[PDB]
Amino acid sequence: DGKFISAIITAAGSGLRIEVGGRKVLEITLDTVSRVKEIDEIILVIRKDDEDIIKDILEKYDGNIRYVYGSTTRELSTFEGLKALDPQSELVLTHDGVRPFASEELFLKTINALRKNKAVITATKSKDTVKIIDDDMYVDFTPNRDYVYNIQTPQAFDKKLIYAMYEKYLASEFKVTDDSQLFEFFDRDEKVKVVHGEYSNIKITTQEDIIFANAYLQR
Amino acid sequence: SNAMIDGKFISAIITAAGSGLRMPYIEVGGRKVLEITLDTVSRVKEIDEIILVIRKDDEDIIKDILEKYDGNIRYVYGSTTRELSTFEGLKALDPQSELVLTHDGVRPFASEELFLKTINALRKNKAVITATKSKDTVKIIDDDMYVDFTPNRDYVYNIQTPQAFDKKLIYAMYEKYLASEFKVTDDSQLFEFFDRDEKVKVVHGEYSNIKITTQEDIIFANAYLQR
Ligand SMILES: [Cl-]
Ligand code: NA
Repeated sequence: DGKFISAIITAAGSGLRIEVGGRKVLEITLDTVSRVKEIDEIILVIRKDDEDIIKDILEKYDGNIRYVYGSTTRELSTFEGLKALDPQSELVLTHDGVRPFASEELFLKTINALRKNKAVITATKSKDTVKIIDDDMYVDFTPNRDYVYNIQTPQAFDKKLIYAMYEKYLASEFKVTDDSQLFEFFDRDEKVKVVHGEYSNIKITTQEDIIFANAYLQR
Repeated sequence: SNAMIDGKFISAIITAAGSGLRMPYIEVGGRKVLEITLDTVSRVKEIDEIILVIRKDDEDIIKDILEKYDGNIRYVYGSTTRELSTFEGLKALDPQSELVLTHDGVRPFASEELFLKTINALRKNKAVITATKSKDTVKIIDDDMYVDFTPNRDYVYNIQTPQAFDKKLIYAMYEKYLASEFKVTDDSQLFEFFDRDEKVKVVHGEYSNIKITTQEDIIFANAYLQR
């Protein structure tokens, strides 16, 4: 396709408080995402308190990047990203700012899945055995492990689609696990495609992740 | 044994017959992983005996490790799968054994309290497993790599160990398993394969109770210990 593609990178949770390999975590993420030339614009969703750090980080980069303030939930912040998208935007990729190890290949794979799908997510087969349990803390059943996947990021969507879904989401009293669950809640015929992710594509939040992350770079 | 559980004799089977003690020795904080585990289990006085299931190649180092312990602790050789190893452990239990707890030798961080909680659940249940609510969001997907559905997140758990069972029951289930062509994810799934109406009780586990197998896990375990 020749469509305009937007990337929204969220850093509006705990924000920048984090640095691994002598680089702020968001910068590593930013580095990787800025090399994906298929992506026409990058929108950072940030905490207002980190505005100065962010402005500074963005000086290092040329090309189409800008930021907007996040909000009080994950979904409210994403929607702030969505409203900020270029009017030309036809496809949107989303990615956690605190997942710095997503390879360029993974962003590319997520994007290429948009050729024939309107919704795409990344996920990996769970290495830990899952059980579904009941409300009395007894096992209900053990799902087939070959079909149990843990989601990560990036995700990507037809921009008009997910925007309309987000608008319906905010008019509702529904709670969702992630954006792709919206296609279930709002009875969609649109199938959500899964792209195999990377086991090294971890979230870096705790103090130990940082240590682990410093070691991973060294290997 | 435990007074609240009819004074029934309790056995523990610790499996260390995977890659076993070596991977280069599996060490964390300056101590062999199996030693940290065995240290914890041997402090649980409710457990009447401890059976280690080992690789034959690790026997000499196993003996050296076991000298430090006074208790009713011994070892048998394991086999070629987790399950066949567990069965060697089950065959070696004291004739008086009425309850059996199993635990992975490479899960060194399970607290003593977690073992006690697992044992106390045997008071009213014949099967007990430890598990933790999944912090990562799970999807069930299909053969064409599309999302089938997102399970209700409050009911999605990742299992760990210990697990524990009525001894005759788990032994009988094991004989059925051996005579079958089923493959199980863990021992408690035996209850589903053989149509048991005895329910498997879930005890909240510990997020810190990780398995140590890869070089990554060791890095992670050390960062946890230095925290
Ligand atoms: Cl479905
Ligand atoms: Na049930």
